Amino acid sequence: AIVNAQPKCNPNLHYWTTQDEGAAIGLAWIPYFGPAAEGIYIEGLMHNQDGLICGLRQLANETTQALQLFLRATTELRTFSILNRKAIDFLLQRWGGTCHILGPDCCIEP
Amino acid sequence: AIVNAQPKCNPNLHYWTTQDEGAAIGLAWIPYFGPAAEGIYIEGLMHNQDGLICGLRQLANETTQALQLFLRATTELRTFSILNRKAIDFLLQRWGGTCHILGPDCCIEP
Amino acid sequence: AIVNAQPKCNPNLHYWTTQDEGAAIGLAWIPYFGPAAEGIYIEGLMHNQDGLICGLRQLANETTQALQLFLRATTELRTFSILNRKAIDFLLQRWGGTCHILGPDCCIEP
Amino acid sequence: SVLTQPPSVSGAPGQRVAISCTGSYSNIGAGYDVHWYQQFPGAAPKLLIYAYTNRPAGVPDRFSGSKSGSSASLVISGLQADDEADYYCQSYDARLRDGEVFGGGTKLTV
Amino acid sequence: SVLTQPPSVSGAPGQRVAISCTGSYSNIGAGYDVHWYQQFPGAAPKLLIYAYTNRPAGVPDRFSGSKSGSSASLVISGLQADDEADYYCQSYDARLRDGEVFGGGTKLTV
Amino acid sequence: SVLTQPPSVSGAPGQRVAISCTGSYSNIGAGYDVHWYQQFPGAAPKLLIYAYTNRPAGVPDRFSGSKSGSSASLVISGLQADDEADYYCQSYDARLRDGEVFGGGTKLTV
Amino acid sequence: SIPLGVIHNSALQVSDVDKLVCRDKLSSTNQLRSVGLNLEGNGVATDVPSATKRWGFRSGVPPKVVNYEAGEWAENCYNLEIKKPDGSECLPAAPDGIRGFPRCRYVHKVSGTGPCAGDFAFHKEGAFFLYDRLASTVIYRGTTFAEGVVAFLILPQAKKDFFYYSTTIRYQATGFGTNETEYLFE
Amino acid sequence: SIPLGVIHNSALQVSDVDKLVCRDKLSSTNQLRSVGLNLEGNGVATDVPSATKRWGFRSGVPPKVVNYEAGEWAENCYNLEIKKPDGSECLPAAPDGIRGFPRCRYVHKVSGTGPCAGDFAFHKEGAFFLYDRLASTVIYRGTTFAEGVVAFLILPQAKKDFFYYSTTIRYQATGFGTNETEYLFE
Amino acid sequence: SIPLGVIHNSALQVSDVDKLVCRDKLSSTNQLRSVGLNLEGNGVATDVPSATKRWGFRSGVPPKVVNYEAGEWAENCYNLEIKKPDGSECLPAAPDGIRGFPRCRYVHKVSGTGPCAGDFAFHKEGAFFLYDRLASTVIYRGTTFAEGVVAFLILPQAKKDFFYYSTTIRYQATGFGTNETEYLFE
Amino acid sequence: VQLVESGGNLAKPGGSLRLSCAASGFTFSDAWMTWVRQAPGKGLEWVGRIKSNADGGATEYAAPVRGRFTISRDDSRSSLFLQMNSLKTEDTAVYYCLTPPPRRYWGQGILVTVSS
Amino acid sequence: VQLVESGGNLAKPGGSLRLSCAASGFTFSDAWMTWVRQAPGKGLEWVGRIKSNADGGATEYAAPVRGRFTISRDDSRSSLFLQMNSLKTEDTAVYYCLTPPPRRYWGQGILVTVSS
Amino acid sequence: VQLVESGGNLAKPGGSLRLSCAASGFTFSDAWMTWVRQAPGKGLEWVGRIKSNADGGATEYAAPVRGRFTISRDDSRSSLFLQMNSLKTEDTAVYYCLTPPPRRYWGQGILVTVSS
Ligand SMILES: *[C@@H]1O[C@H](CO)[C@@H](O[C@@H]2O[C@H](CO)[C@@H](O)[C@H](O)[C@H]2NC(C)=O)[C@H](O)[C@H]1NC(C)=O
Ligand SMILES: *[C@@H]1O[C@H](CO)[C@@H](O[C@@H]2O[C@H](CO)[C@@H](O)[C@H](O)[C@H]2NC(C)=O)[C@H](O)[C@H]1NC(C)=O
Ligand SMILES: *[C@@H]1O[C@H](CO)[C@@H](O[C@@H]2O[C@H](CO)[C@@H](O)[C@H](O)[C@H]2NC(C)=O)[C@H](O)[C@H]1NC(C)=O
Repeated sequence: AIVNAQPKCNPNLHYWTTQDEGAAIGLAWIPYFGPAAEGIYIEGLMHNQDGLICGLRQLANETTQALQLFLRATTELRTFSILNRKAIDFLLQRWGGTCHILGPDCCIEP
Repeated sequence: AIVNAQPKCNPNLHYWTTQDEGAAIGLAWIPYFGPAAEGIYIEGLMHNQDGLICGLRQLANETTQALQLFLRATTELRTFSILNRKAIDFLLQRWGGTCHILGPDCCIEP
Repeated sequence: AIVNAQPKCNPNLHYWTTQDEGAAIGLAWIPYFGPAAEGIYIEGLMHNQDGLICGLRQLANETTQALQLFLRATTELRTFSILNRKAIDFLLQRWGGTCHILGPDCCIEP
Repeated sequence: SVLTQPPSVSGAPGQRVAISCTGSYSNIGAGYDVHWYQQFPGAAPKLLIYAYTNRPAGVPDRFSGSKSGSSASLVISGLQADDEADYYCQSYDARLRDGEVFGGGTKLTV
Repeated sequence: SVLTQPPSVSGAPGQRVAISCTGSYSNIGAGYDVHWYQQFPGAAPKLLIYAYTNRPAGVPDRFSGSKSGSSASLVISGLQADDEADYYCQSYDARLRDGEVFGGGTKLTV
Repeated sequence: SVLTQPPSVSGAPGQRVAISCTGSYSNIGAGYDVHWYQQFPGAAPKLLIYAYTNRPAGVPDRFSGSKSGSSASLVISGLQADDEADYYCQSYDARLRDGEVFGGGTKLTV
Repeated sequence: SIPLGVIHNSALQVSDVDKLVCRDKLSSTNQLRSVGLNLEGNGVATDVPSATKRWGFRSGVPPKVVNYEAGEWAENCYNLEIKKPDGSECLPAAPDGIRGFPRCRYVHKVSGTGPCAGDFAFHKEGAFFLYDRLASTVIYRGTTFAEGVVAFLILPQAKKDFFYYSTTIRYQATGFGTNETEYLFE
Repeated sequence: SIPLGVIHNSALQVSDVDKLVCRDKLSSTNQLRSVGLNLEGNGVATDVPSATKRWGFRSGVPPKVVNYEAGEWAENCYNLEIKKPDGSECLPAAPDGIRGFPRCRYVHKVSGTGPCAGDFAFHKEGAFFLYDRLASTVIYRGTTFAEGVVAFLILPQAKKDFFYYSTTIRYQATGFGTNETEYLFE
Repeated sequence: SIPLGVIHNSALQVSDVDKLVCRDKLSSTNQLRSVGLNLEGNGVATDVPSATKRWGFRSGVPPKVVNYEAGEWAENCYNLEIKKPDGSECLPAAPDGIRGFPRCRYVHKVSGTGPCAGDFAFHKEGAFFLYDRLASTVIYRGTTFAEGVVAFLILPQAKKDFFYYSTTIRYQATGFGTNETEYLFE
Repeated sequence: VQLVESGGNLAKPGGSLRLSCAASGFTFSDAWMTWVRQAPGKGLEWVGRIKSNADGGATEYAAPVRGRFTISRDDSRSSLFLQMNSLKTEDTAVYYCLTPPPRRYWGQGILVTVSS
Repeated sequence: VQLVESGGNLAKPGGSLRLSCAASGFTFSDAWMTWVRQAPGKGLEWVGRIKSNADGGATEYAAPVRGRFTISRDDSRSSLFLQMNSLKTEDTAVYYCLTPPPRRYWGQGILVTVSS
Repeated sequence: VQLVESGGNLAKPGGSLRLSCAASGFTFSDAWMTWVRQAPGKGLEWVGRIKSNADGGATEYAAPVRGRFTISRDDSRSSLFLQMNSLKTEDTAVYYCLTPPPRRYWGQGILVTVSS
């Protein structure tokens, strides 16, 4: 339910990331023998099918404000834990209380 | 079930905290434009209704010992994760094993 | 289902660890009065009953590769959170989706 | 683009005087430091106030300064016979390729 | 409130001797450093032991010291002809407005 | 176990020349630094290249160097009349109890 | 095993984790809070000579820090600038991101000399030194602190029910942290 | 309350956490991702004089850093070496483990002098400065960055559908970050 | 995807996470443990010349640290003080809060000179250097370590079933970490 | 920190004079150096500045003196040089060589009197 | 590090004598400075101490000498001064000016002989 | 940084000569020191090296000169000594005392001519 309201859309997403579990080849996993810091990245290309890319960019925009107010309130210098808290909150909303079957928030179909 | 055993009780709690999500006003969320470090706090006043305050203070006292033994055993310099572990433990006690209905530890009412 | 394939097995495990909650004796929990850094450890001796020790050692071997590939991909200098993520994943596999009773992955016996 | 000071100032022993140094939007009001200097007749000048308000080691605490808008003021309280000197204000102009600008100078009399 | 040492000590070449400096609860036993000095006749003294046991660069390793209770002892092993000197102990008294206290001095003979 | 250089090299003004210093597996190819020196007649030598390629403050940027395998090369581009000098390569041998090794030296002519 | 206190209908009971009584409802991580409370509020003497007797120097114990989200207004804070009689620092400089306690009416700033016989200064009763949302076991140089303790709470579902000038008084001291200590207030 | 976006069948909806609609399936922590997106892709002017007007110096605000796991190829990165007219550093050195942005075709390296009237340089529109998998609110010395923003996603169960040369252009500047600024490109 | 090993009735099986077999019971975070095991216990040669051949210097790879809660008594630890032939440090100083391995009968303290051709020293077989409850990929200066590896366990519900003198031998070395290395033990 | 200025005196119109400054007690290489000229019985003025070698060693000059004065430095000799050429009328003054703030520490001063 | 002490000699009873100490090779401003007097052929004694300017520059004196001796310092001149006044009998001694430990580095010593 | 070498001259065969080096402007104690001898009109050579006192103060010598030359140092005097004994033929050369790289800064050189 996000509609792009930016001046433009670069509709293509040429991305980079790391593979946390590559099918390593022999001794390449060993730090002494492995790649240098610069060679640990993989790349790819995604197009704007289904209007998804313009959506994604807009989402990033909308996030910034809330994210800033979060970091202002924390005293940690580097934050690594946002995704873990999101998962814990997700689990708590569903199983944090008594599940009454046929209730609107208990998702068990018998 | 906590009874105060301190010499005195200041029965009033004049507190300060941060609002993690303030209804920001325009550009105030932007770090460049926002408040300085000193102006991010809110304040309030709670009274000793229901004898709650004398309870709360006593609880803090009782916690100290256990908390100390925790920090002695850790090697981290700054601990930010106690509340997350408490939530994970809470979820595990309830849903970490098989739920037998009508059991004393399975809280589903059919 | 782990079979030792090492040149030898020291079948005995003379271990050390910390007790996160010792039954402290009076003022010993107070940092000023407590033990020095060197005296906070406890020790013990486990034997190779049930062939468990040779299993455990082999497990450590098998872990190393995967663990290395994990640390290569992270940008944190010191990692303290592996066990927390393991617990969150454990909770998510079981209760992260809809539980259909009599299904092979829903462990409720009515 | 030259900072201007008053030709001369005077005051009775024991009172306080202030010396003004006018600026500009690209001089002082652009955010550049203002330095002050004291020259005794027949001698090279000595640094008095290195920043807007700072004092190098050895300068009596009778000398201070403050910045208002685009102008800077040197405050000297407690005129002594030894305060007779030439005072000069200096700053960095931003429209002159970051070239130093020197004030006209003020003679002090008691 | 003056640290007291023995008038003189003696010993044959090649043996070990110890020089005592008595303290008090507010002198040495309060936790202040003890310094030692060596004075050759007709010359200014030189630092021997800056802390209780430390040695500045250039002092032979024949000289050491230790603190027991409220007293300090300088140990010199291997008397040479060159060890003839006056030895003085110094510390900080806490009941004398943190004023330095100097020992009576010991003459060494071989 | 002595690094060997060519007896002499020559070149016309304005061109580039390279001076070679041969190594060994335990000399240069073992991973020890190579230093270069310039000696004018009747004077003590001055450091030219402290590491393999580094230059101390004051040395013109006409001088550089590179390491290939077990050999090192000093590159000097733009011969001037003032480049006449004796050049020496130095390194640390690992089979000689980490003792310094000095090259035979090269005379430069224009 | 750290006491977690759950607020009932306007009452506080320390939730027992060994048993499982589900009537408590924790539907989100927002309900979890840490709070710092001031020792002053329990009636301890706040005089500078009395307060300073509660601290002592010790070697061999690594310092530790734990955060807290909400605190209490302090009446009395302290700020120490203590040196050895030769002239040296016996208190370590504040690490990056440790600032002083935000709200206290009075800051007692103590300067002087002492023996400082230990690597770090600890609280003899095991309490904490509270700074701006970080509680430490040790005293840092030139940084205003309050004495306090930390508790953990499950707040009720309803948000609404739950959750400036300063003055400096200067002292000079000799023989700080000793049996007889000399103070002069200016 | 930070927008979490859930990918449906090849579509993106921002998941509303207040209600509970269970048809979304999150069976493992691997499905959670953070992504950094470049402001360039939204059409902002990339010229050096236009870009530098978006940054400004400010005192009193502590810097903050947050990580991200996946990023976008940048066309334009920037690298600043700015000093005061007397000769001093107005940008702090990169902390341990903050390296430059990995992939950008062009690195605009700007050197010169300016007033640098503030302890840290912030983004006037509230965006972030992206480095190698760490986004910071401030600019560090001598470290190439991209301008960008961060989003959080629940990826779909299927892995497969979701997830080099550089050039340097040099500039000299005087009056950097001022109304009239002098640039010369070499 | 890191092997998690679950202890059954006095037996160890590596729990397969892809399938879901619920008979394993994990009711609290206390059942989760990390353990460090010594390479010595697998029969590797412990002689100083043999051991030092397993380490090597390398540039370009950032070091990493991971904690562990329980360990094994070591028979052999090592402590390195190596310098370049001109006189310089090729091993970095221990960061704050990294102390030596607590329990080892013998500490082989090696001093000398070498080429030290790399920014950090790694283990050629990919194992870890174990310190006091922190395992690092690199060697720090003047800090006693054991060689080891890390495993993760779900302990059984019952607590009870699961979970000092030292000597120093000195060596001088030249050509450390080279084809032919000179040792003298004192 | 001692700064001594030498080798300067009167020059005829159109003449060239070279001045030198010797710096001791601090690291000359890192610091930026500037030259100030004060008219006799008149206000201070800024001749120009030379940047550090690490920063590229560029030099900047005042608008009146641009194209006639040259600034340079020698790290090994720890000396700063000012080359005055095409010296016309109204160039008379005391010249000083000053270090980068803080601790500017101005030298003693060299009097230059063009004579016609 | 060189400390030289000068400007002292015999004074009559009730006289005032001023002694000075010059310090080189280290930063005088930061260091605390103390004065020690040694009786001829007798044990060492502590005259007094002066704190750093940063710490308030307070001075403390020994119990016998309190109210008769003044300690001061000049950062720019890097000199330490001791003012002896109302000099009675039994004030004879060698005076030394010593730096803060470590590396105390005592000077050479000035002999003061009150003459009656 | 100034290094001055002194006290050396010609010695007869079998003679003993002692050379000394004085170092100023840097901390002598930390640095490792080495001695190089250059044959007249010929290539450079390495006499030997002395380690720092902190590192045990061990010394190493070249293969030709082993057992005949002694290296030592004095931290307080900031001096480095080379003892040449049993000086036979072919020992003639200029000797230099050089600091640890970077900034080797070789001294001026002492000529030693054994005379027969
Ligand atoms: C919790 O409260 C108790 C009771 O007030 C505190 O108890 C005191 O302990 C100290 C020494 O540790 C004694 O000198 C006091 O006399 C004790 N109190 C009483 C009333 O006797 C205890 O310190 C508090 N806990 C903390 C962490 O401060
Ligand atoms: C999100 O997108 C909006 C729209 O593009 C950005 O909006 C601008 O805000 C600045 C000042 O803050 C204005 O100068 C622009 O004119 C605004 N845009 C428009 C189109 O008017 C906003 O900055 C983006 N968010 C972030 C964090 O960059
Ligand atoms: C796990 O165990 C295996 C088997 O003992 C170890 O294997 C060796 O690998 C090295 C080179 O990497 C070879 O030189 C050895 O010969 C191998 N062992 C055998 C028996 O051939 C492996 O190193 C262990 N894993 C770790 C991380 O140490």
